[PDB]
Amino acid sequence: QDIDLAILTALLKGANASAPDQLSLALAWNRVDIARSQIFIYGQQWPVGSLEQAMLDALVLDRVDFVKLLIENGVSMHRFLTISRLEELYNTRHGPSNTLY
Amino acid sequence: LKDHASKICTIGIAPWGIVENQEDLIGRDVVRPYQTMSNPMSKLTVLNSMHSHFILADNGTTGKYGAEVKLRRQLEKHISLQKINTRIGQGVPVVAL
Repeated sequence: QDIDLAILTALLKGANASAPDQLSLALAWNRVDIARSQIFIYGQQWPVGSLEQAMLDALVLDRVDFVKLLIENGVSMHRFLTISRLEELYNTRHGPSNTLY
Repeated sequence: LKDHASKICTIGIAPWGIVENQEDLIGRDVVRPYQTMSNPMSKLTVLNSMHSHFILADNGTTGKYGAEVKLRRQLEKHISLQKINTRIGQGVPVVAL
């Protein structure tokens, strides 16, 4: 009922890649439904390190709606934030602007 | 119980061989981290995560479903035979939903 859904689903299956390759498209497209099903499949392979890396990308792109889904994935904020990881959050240039510089 | 969204005992009869990744949970009172992912199509199937109490009767059959029915009747029977401390309804009643 949503050619929107079907295009991006066939662009995912048609991407045919691992999930951390996929998320970096679906966060960019901001479509929360399709990363919740066609990328958060019940058994889709989630290699370590790159879910940490794309959680770092989810924070900096202001994708707060995908932040809470990656909490439900189980990215614990104790294990996620290293010293250098929060240093990367402070030293980034994406998203909106600020007065910090 | 997810739509509960608040504060809860849920007992659960199954066999251990039917549990997905049984080898994940080997360890006695040990806190084995069960990541709540299953295979998309798997023989052994994951116990629902937010259910708490489990039985998991390993009868030596890996996989094979149906090793908890009589034991379900046994538990249900002697808890109904157990005199409830209210003693107004005799033994703790059982409702067959």
